[PDB]
Parts: sequence; C-alpha cells; structure tokens
Amino acid sequence: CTKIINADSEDPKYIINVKQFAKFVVDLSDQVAPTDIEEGMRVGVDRN
Amino acid sequence: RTRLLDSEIKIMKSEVLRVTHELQAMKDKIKENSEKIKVNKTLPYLVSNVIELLDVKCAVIKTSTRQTYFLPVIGLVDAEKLKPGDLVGVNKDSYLILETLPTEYDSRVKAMEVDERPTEQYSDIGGLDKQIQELVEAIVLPMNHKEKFENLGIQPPKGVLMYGPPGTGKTLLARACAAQTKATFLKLAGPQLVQMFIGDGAKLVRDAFALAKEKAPSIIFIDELDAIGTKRFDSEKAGDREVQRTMLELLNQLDGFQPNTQVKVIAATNRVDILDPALLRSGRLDRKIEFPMPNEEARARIM
Amino acid sequence: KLLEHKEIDGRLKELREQLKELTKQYEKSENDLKALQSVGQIVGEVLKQLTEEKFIVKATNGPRYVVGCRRQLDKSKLKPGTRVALDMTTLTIMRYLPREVDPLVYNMSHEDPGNVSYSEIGGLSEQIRELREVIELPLTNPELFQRVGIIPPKGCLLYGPPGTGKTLLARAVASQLDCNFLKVVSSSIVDKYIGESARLIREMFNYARDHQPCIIFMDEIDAIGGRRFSEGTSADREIQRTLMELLNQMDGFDTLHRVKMIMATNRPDTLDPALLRPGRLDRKIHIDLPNEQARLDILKIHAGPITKHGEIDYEAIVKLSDGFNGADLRNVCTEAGMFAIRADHDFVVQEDFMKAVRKVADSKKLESKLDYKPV
Amino acid sequence: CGKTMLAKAVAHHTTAAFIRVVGSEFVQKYLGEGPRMVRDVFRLAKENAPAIIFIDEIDAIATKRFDAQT
Ligand SMILES: Nc1ncnc2c1ncn2[C@@H]1O[C@H](COP(=O)(O)OP(=O)(O)OP(=O)(O)O)[C@@H](O)[C@H]1O
Ligand SMILES: Nc1ncnc2c1ncn2[C@@H]1O[C@H](COP(=O)(O)OP(=O)(O)OP(=O)(O)O)[C@@H](O)[C@H]1O
Ligand SMILES: Nc1ncnc2c1ncn2[C@@H]1O[C@H](COP(=O)(O)OP(=O)(O)O)[C@@H](O)[C@H]1O
Ligand SMILES: [Mg+2]
Ligand SMILES: [Mg+2]
Ligand SMILES: [Mg+2]
Repeated sequence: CTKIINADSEDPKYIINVKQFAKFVVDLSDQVAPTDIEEGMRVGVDRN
Repeated sequence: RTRLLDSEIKIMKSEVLRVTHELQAMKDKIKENSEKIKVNKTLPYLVSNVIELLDVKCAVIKTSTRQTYFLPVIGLVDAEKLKPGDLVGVNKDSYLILETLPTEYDSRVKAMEVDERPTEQYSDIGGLDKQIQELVEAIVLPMNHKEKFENLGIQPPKGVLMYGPPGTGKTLLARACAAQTKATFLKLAGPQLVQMFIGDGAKLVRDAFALAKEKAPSIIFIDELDAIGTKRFDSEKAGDREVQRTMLELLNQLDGFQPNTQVKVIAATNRVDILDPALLRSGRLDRKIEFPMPNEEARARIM
Repeated sequence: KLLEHKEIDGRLKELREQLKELTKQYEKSENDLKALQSVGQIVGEVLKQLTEEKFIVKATNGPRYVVGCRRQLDKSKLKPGTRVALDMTTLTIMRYLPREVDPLVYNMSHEDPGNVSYSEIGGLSEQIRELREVIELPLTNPELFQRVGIIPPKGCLLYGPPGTGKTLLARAVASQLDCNFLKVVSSSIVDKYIGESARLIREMFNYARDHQPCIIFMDEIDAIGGRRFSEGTSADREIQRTLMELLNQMDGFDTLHRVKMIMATNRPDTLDPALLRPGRLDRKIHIDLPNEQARLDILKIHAGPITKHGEIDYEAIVKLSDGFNGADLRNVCTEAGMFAIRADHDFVVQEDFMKAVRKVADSKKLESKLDYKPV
Repeated sequence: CGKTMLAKAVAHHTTAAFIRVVGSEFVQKYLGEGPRMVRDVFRLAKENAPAIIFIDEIDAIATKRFDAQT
C-alpha cells in the first residue's frame, strides 16, 4: 500500500509515493474505474 | 520535340523511386515504434533528479531510492530543455530518462486551495465602509487596472494587515473578497506552518509562494499570524528556535532578495504587541488597518 | 526545345524530396532505436590503490568494494579522492569524472538577473566605501597590504534596525560579479535528514575555492547562528553541528584566502560569541536611521518617476519624517499616488505628500523601537 | 586564545605523523558510516606511526543530553 501525489491531464499517468522508497509513475487495473482514485489517497499496489 | 521523350524518362524513373520512398518510411516506422512503445510500456518510472549535465552531453541523476547514477547517453529527452534541479522519469533497469515530469507540490498545499467560492456580499458587512474601501482598492485595482498605476508610475502597495478586537469582523472581509475576485484565492492557518521535523515548515512556506507564483493572478491569506509571528528573544539554556526559521523565511520569501509584484498578502491577527517588528516594517506589510468596535449606528446596522 | 525538360523536373525533384524528408522522420527515430541500449553507471569514489589493478572504492550508496579497471584508462591518474563511475553488472571502473556541483548550489549561484546599482542606494555612502574596502580593493591591488605587512580582513557583517538597506546594499554588489557571487537565504540550507544540513556548508565552500575570486553572502543568519544552548529541544542539537561546521571552515587549518563573507541580521543579540570573534567576523558595520540630509536623498530617489507638478517642498516632508526607515519613504511615494488614485488626478499635487506623511507617522505607533547592539 | 593556533605550531615542528579531523564530519547521512569512520582513524593511527590525533569541536559529538526517539 502506497499514497498518491497527483494525476495529470490527457492520460492516467498517476504519480505515486511509498514510505521511504522512490516515487513511480503508475497505471490502474481493469477492475476499478478511474473515478475514485482521487488525489491524496492511499491505494494498494502489486509488487511487480 | 526530341529531348521531351528523354526528359520524361528521367521524370518517370524518379517518380517511381518516390513510390519506394514513401514505402521506405512507411516500413521504417513499424520496427522503431515496436520498441518505442516497448520502453513506454515499461511505464514504472523510477523518478529522480538531474544533478548535473556533463560535456564529455552526459548527465548525473539521483534516484529517489537515494542512488546516484552516471549515464553516457541521455535518452529520449534532449539536453537543451533540461537543467540541474529538474525531476524526470527514468527506466528501472537501463536507468535511462524517458519523460519530463512537471511540478513538485506538497499535498498539504493542495488542500489550501479553495474551489468552493464562499459567497458573501458587501451588504452583509455594515459599518466598515472606510475599511472595506481601502482593502479593495489596495488589492483589486492592481489586478484590474494595471496600467493605471503605471500611468502615473509607482510601485503598487504590497501586503495588508487587519487587527483589532476579536469580534469586529476580520474573516468576514476575507470571505467577502473570496467571493468577489475570480482569481486564485489561497488560505492559510496560523499554526499550519509548524512541523515536527526541521525544515518542513520552512519548505511548506516556499511551496505556497511558488504555487501562487504560478497562478499569476493570486492573493494569499494568513489567519492568526501570531502563531508563527511571535517576537524573537535571546535566551540561553532553553527556548524555541524552529518556529523562528519559518518566520525568517516568510520575511525573506515575501520581501527582500528577488522581489516580485504578482501576489498580495492579507494578514489577520487580533493582538499586535506580540508580533516581531521585522514583519511590520513598511514593505513586507504595507497597510495596517484597524477594526474598531461598532460605535452606535453600526450596531443598528449589524443586527 | 528544353522547355519540356523543365516541366518534367518539377515532378522528379518533388519525387526525390519525398525520399529525403520522409527518411529524415525515420532518421531521428532510428537514433532512439539504438540509444535505448546504454546502461547507467554507478557513481563511486576512489579510496586508495593497492596494486596496478587492485583498486578499492566506495559507492555513494553504501558498502566499500574492491575493484579493477580497464587497461586503457590512465591508472596513474586515479588519485585517492577522485570521483569515478562504475559498472553495474561486473562492477569495474569505466571512467574518471570531475567533481560534482550539487544543484542546490547551482541554483544558488547565478539565478539573479537583478540590475540595481549604487545610484539607487542613497544616504549611507560612508559605509559603502567602508564595505568596498574588503571585497573590491585587495582583490584588485594586493601589493599595498604586502608592503605594509598585514593581511586584509576575511569578512564583515551588517547589523541595524529593519529596513535601512542591509539587503539592498548586497544587491548593489550582486550586479558586479554575476558568476562567483553566492547569496544564501540561510533557511534553504536546513532539511530533515541527518547530515544534509552540514553537507551543503562543506560543498558551498568547496565551490568557493574552485572559483578563487568569490563572495559568500549570508542573509538572516539568526536562523542558523543562534548562541548555543544547554540543550533544550532535540532539533537544535543538529543545528549546532551545522553551526560548528561553519565556524571551522572559516579559520580552522586553512588559508582562507580570496573568499570574503558578508552577513546581515536585524538583531545581533542572539549570535554565538564564537562567531562574533574578531578572527572570523572582522569589522562590524553599523547602519542607522537616515539623517535629514539622508531622508532628503532617499526621498528624491523614490520620487523620480512620479508625474507631479513643480511645487514640491522636499524640506517639510523630511521635517515631519522623524525616526523613519529607508523603507517607508518608498511607502510615502507609494501612498501619495493612493490619494491621486481617488478623484482620477493623473498628476500628484504637493498637498497629498503631507497627507501621506501623517498617515505613515502614526501607523508606526505600534512598533517596538529597540535599536539593537552586538555584544 | 590560540587553541587552533597552538595545534598548528605543534603540527609544524613535529616529527611524528599528524592526523587532523574536524569533529562534525562523523555524522554522515547513511547509517553505520560514522562508527566505521571512527574506528579506522585509530587504526590508521595504529598502523602508520607513533602518531597524533587532533579532533576539534567535540561539542558536535560529545554532549550531555540524549533522546532515543529521533
Ligand atoms: N538608504 C536607502 N536608499 C534607498 N532606498 C532604501 C534605503 N534603505 C531602504 N530602502 C528601501 O527599503 C526597502 C527595503 O530594503 P532592505 O530589505 O534592504 O531593508 P533591510 O535593511 O534589509 O531590512 P531587513 O534586514 O529587516 O530586511 C528597499 O526596497 C529599498 O528601496
Ligand atoms: N600569541 C597569540 N596568542 C593568542 N592569539 C593570537 C596570538 N597571535 C595571534 N593570535 C590571534 O588569535 C587568533 C585565534 O587563533 P585560534 O583560532 O587558535 O584561537 P582559538 O582559541 O582556536 O579560537 P576559536 O576556538 O574560536 O577558533 C588567530 O587568528 C590570531 O589572529
Ligand atoms: N457588519 C459586521 N461587523 C462586524 N462583525 C460582523 C458583521 N456582520 C457579521 N459579523 C460577525 O463577525 C464574525 C466574524 O468573526 P471575526 O470577528 O472575523 O473573528 P476574528 O476577527 O476573531 O477572526 C462573524 O461570525 C459574523 O457573525
Ligand atoms: Mg480569524
Ligand atoms: Mg533585509
Ligand atoms: Mg579554534
């Protein structure tokens, strides 16, 4: 589980953050809509 | 007509080379984009910071796993649009920079932005029409008549301060002006700029005045300024120091080295003698207006 | 006739143009086809040298390694102290590097396009010649000091009441050097990590020795200066470590030469006596409230581009201006137009100036009025 | 009062090895670097010579109060 910094326009391209490690640029899965992935929200994220 | 059949042979042969020419570029783009989307579907981007851009065309980056790397080849982004201090998107395994990420904003600064437009109108505020006027014209006129101050030629006033007894209405003008001007209104609490770790309250101030630097029409509001603006003191053996650091940048990030006329500051306290005189100088906070208690006729108007 | 040959060239040259321009869009996109095979390189540092081939390094990550090189990369030049690049997979040395320049300091060096000059400052030309004496005179003419037999001072600080021109005076110096003038806000240099507050003060002054004619400017040192403590909170533990790194890099075991330091504060009451020592801060320049001749001067500087009418008695404004700063005289020139901004007078009458003084004169009734004294 | 000055004069007329550290550099960023940085100073003063260690501003290291939570 992680924490989201922000989204950006034209694309999903979400900026994510974790506890001490780096920040990534991530994507959704198919099972969830891009509605309730609002900014500043903790989300669960696979390890690969 | 003799050379018309020989020059038509030179035209018909080269035009047939154009059929293989457009077929040459149409075929070249598959194998190049088959690997270009391959490094785009390596979408996890270990973001970093560009430390330095070499010349013997090369760059040194520091990933956010606290790892530094050297690269001989820069990558999909050229060297002109980059500069030290930027933050980019880097491949995981190759450690090759791919994109250019825009900004670096704390999420606590994003909570400070209003998106609600709290509607209050000036007729709700009785008995302050002297104070209502000189607050509007000292803020709104440098946003809607820019040339009018430059027609004469002066620098416009920067920073207002309202003070007085606690029930006289100080938030009420600030909620009025958030409903009038359609600019970037940005609000602050007093003790919001106090953090457990060192430097975080200092970093939180410069993020706000950089975010209001971006929205060039913007005014910034500070409520209960005596939380951070307490007067400094010399003491051995004890004493807070860390809250002075957030103030001493708020002095500097407002006024001093590299000034600007793009943001306006509205500050509201109810006690003044607590404050450090370094932030009541003339140039940091210009117009110090006071809100007295209503005399007789305003009390008829208020109720 | 060859006129039918020129008509046929308009199709062939338009056909060969679709070969070069369409492949040029395939040319640059072919550069990325093989640019995506270079691998990043671990940045390390050489510790000593065992044999011709046995090298021993430490990365900027962590652990210390024992490493080899290529046989072509000038093994005599890897001095203990240098900064090198490594391999990721086999972990060998590929390339020597120069020093790093830590982009907080790169974004501290030359980001000021400010173009103010000595004409804009007024009222304190006695101290301007005094301040010139340490940063401009021995940098151009060192032999006069060598003939007498004394060393020029290292650095001096500027103290005074708020709004007399302590920041402004250094901005006049800032428009003179433009590459080796280092201005520091003294609050960007602190963060929440362990030693990163003290790594900058090392690496600022390392950058100062690399550009030998250079000036360090240190505004609002009361954040980092302090006195000392009997250790109240846990925050000011590691600030005094950041402070004692500063005191040592001035005059401990180093020829502090050609590196001048200029410091400013509103109150020097809260400074460490180890930092106000005449070894580290040499002269103490006191800036005061402006005199009536100085208030005459500062007013005329800020009353320049004011569209007025020629009846301005500049004496009576100064006659009421008692105990003012250099900053509120800019406010009087500002607020005089605020009476012109009502009733649409594009000019400024002389009457509005005496209106402007009397509103500033009682707005500073709520000040504190403590001068201040370095002790 | 010539604290640093007298150490300069000793390190000029000496015949022994002189090791000169600033005592605010043991606080490295990474964990464990500092205690490694201590123990190889005295190992270098062991292997080299009948040497001399000079440490300045021990107030950066040796204080009185501590806090095992930060
Ligand atoms: N002697 C002067 N001549 C002209 N302008 C002055 C003078 N002194 C102050 N000012 C004006 O005052 C404003 C503030 O200057 P500055 O910030 O240098 O004050 P300061 O001495 O740095 O006070 P503080 O250290 O508290 O910030 C400047 O915009 C400058 O125009
Ligand atoms: N014979 C002397 N006795 C004392 N001080 C001297 C003598 N000759 C010169 N000094 C001056 O004393 C200054 C301080 O030297 P030094 O740095 O050793 O003092 P210190 O006690 O180490 O002070 P600090 O610990 O604050 O650095 C020198 O820069 C020098 O100018
Ligand atoms: N015309 C008025 N003048 C003064 N106060 C008013 C007026 N109209 C409403 N108020 C009341 O003043 C309050 C504003 O609080 P305020 O005095 O700004 O708090 P503080 O000054 O301590 O931040 C509102 O709750 C409002 O009910
Ligand atoms: Mg309030
Ligand atoms: Mg200043
Ligand atoms: Mg000493």
